[PDB]
Amino acid sequence: SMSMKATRLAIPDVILFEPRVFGDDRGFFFESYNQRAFEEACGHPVSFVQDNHSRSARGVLRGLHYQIRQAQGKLVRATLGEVFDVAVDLRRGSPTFGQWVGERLSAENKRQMWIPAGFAHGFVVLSEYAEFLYKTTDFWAPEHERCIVWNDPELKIDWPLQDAPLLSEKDRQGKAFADADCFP
Amino acid sequence: SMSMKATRLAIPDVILFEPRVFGDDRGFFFESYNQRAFEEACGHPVSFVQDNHSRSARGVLRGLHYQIRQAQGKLVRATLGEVFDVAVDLRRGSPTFGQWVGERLSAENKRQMWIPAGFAHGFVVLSEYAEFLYKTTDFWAPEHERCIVWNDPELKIDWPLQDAPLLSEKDRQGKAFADADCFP
Ligand SMILES: Cc1cn([C@H]2C[C@H](O)[C@@H](COP(=O)(O)OP(=O)(O)O[C@H]3O[C@@H](C)C(=O)[C@@H](O)[C@H]3O)O2)c(=O)[nH]c1=O
Ligand SMILES: Cc1cn([C@H]2C[C@H](O)[C@@H](COP(=O)(O)OP(=O)(O)O[C@H]3O[C@@H](C)C(=O)[C@@H](O)[C@H]3O)O2)c(=O)[nH]c1=O
Repeated sequence: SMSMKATRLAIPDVILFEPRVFGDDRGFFFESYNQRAFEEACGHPVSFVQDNHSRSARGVLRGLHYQIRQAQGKLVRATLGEVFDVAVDLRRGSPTFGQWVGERLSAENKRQMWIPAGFAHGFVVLSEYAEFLYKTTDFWAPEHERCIVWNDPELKIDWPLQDAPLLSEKDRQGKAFADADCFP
Repeated sequence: SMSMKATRLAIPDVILFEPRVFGDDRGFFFESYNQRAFEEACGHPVSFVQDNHSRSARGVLRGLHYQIRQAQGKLVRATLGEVFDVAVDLRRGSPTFGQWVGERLSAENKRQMWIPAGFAHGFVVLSEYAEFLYKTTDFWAPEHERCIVWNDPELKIDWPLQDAPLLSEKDRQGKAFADADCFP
């Protein structure tokens, strides 16, 4: 009896989870998600309808993404390698509007971040490759997808990069925070 | 055009899924699960409440597992390495009671097996290591867990294994199919 750990971040609706891992002669086992435990920690019901999996090379940066309608809460983790994962509060009425939190998530540390609807999300790959898995509370709606550019000068996100990031065209063309659609 | 594929196996309630993978110069993206797409293929609504993650060395065999109350449907895949994954029908009244189907699931082939409640499940690891992920329709209930021994001589599972498998103590002590608690 050790157990799952949940820790609210500086933007308290963002939660850092750490599973309890059971090792034995075969390798290991852990629960990567448990609805009862998760809901207890969050303080409200959450339902996931899609799971996504990406593989990215060192220096790849994906984000900052959100859906302005059909907004998605995201529970994210790394199953290979290491990333720095960032959540940006885009709720206009929030006292932390325009602030961000970031944590290193890796296959080894098994940490996860819960990033509710109303946030933008992104990550950068620190390892040779990283595989990133996340669960979403609503479906992909490309018509509603929005992007804020990684290096926005108002957000001032400290990405641990040693070189220019490798971006998709969509992400390279992200809007400035000042011009971005935000949530109430 | 390409999209997710679903194929019913010889025991038709067991479904083999293969996601559509989008490659680009960052790596790839795929939806590992989509509730709409899944429910359409299966023909009935589903709710998953727990996700499990295990890591196992070559020759590790886990199974054959089921819960006789709080029975779990399982949607399983490999995110590292390769396994041979087996589903055994333990519904006494089923036309396929005592039959099994098996498929190789790997990180590279991205194949998944949907194994309904009423089945036993196991896998053997073919690669140096494998990481095996699965979603379950009900919670872990150790009081209700049962195991049938991997090499039961009535099931006659053709495990593509050269040498003796590495088993947990529990799995070494699995019951004979002839003596096992089964579902109606
Ligand atoms: C996001 C997504 C993409 N796709 C397809 C569209 C395209 O062909 C390919 C790649 O899409 P993208 O370039 O938009 O994928 P990507 O840049 O990996 O987008 C993701 O980034 C992380 C950080 C998030 O927060 C996610 O919500 C999502 O925005 O996958 C889906 O089929 N379903 C999905 O849910
Ligand atoms: C199955 C399970 C185990 N545990 C703990 C108990 C124990 O300390 C550790 C390892 O348990 P086991 O040895 O029973 O794990 P394992 O032998 O990997 O069991 C699994 O095998 C595959 C084939 C399946 O079908 C799964 O549903 C499950 O039965 O993990 C959980 O916390 N939650 C769970 O859901």
